[PDB]
Amino acid sequence: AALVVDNGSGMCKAGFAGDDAPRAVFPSIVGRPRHQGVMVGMGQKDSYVGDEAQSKRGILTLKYPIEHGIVTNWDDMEKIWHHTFYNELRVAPEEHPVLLTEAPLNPKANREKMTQIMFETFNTPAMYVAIQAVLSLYASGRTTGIVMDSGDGVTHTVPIYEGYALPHAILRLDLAGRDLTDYLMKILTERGYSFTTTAEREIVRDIKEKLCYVALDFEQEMATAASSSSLEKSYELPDGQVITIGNERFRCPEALFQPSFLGMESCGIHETTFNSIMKCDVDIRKDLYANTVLSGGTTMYPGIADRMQKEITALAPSTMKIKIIAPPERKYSVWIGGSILASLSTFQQMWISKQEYDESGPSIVHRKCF
Amino acid sequence: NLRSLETYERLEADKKKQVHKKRKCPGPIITYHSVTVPLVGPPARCSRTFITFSDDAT
Amino acid sequence: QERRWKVAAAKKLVRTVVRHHEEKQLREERGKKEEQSRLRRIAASTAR
Repeated sequence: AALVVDNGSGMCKAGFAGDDAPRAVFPSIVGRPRHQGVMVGMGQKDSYVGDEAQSKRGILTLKYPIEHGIVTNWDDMEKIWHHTFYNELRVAPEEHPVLLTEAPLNPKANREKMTQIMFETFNTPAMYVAIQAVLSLYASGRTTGIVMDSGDGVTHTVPIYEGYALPHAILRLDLAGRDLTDYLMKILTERGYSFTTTAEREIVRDIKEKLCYVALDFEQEMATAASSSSLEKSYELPDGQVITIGNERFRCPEALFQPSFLGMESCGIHETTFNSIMKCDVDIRKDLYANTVLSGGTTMYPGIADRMQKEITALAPSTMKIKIIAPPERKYSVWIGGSILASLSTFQQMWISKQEYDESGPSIVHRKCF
Repeated sequence: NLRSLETYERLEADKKKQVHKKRKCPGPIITYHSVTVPLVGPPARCSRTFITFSDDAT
Repeated sequence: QERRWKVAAAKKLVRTVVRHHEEKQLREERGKKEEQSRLRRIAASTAR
């Protein structure tokens, strides 16, 4: 079975093609000891990856090799791939093809480096690169539409026509779950709850993922929160202290629609999607409006689909049919799409073989992957 | 309820989309196509032929 | 006659060179568009 590896800015998902869910999901982080001298002598590993690094966050320095969807540390990315294959999947990469995902607008040099690493370091028999948004569209049984992908580090809107992403209309927004977590930390500090440590940052992330939601009408929700405490929810901290959260539940995710909350002059996700659709040909805009698929972990907020529908209906012409598609398992849409793609019998001829790499070099990836 | 009722009443749309498909089985295909096109400098018309190949190999 | 022939031959050769370079440039541009269309075709087949 071919291996599918989703290279996400916050979480890495890996599994076997044909499965309905990834087998391993762990943070894409590499940890190194803060004080080498004392701890090297006692046989301690030089670096920790994924869950092991997260569990030792009190003594390790954590670094992300992927920033805003772009690989910035190739050594750490190689270490993450090694950890995935030998610790998470426990398989020999030389015996199984590997399908890798890439962010939109991925530099050609990065694709060549990925191909070189996969063929020379892991001796993989075959490999394929697929666009995350394209896989997200594939996971929903659609081939023409626009995918709004918002992960941990970056948000992209990608219009796709018959499986082909339109590069001239792809828009990038440097706003995602991490910025929302920092904003929640700031507003909780403004309410009186101080979170300063990385452990407290992860507590704030858990609070965001468990209690935040998107309001249909921000002004009406603010008036309701100012007039009644019915929207306040309690969260029990690990030390037993119970904190009360009020309007922060919906003010934090509102930053996705109004980046001005963070001081950013960029357009919201709805305006970004509308602008991306407006950059496409008029004949395909009708298909794009009717096939807007939400993907990514940052799109898991309850009510986001209704708000997106309302905003697009208010922005799009009244004669256009608007339909927002929000799959329940949209956080795994990329991996599911990759598993579907790698499970097709016709796709077995699309794999880049080691012979083709040896004959054409790393540039074959640009003539085989789209 | 309409979607529920359509479990019985959606006789039209589903059958039309399942029967009048615009695609066929995988593999190489050569499409001969001939349509009426209007002449340029019923209206004046001429016939024109297009030949379409599924893949670059064929 | 030799002068007329040399002038005409020079014009012939230079216009052939100019057309040769025009053809090469247009062939490169058409190749780029062909590569784009090829990638689009592969995407369409996968979508099908």
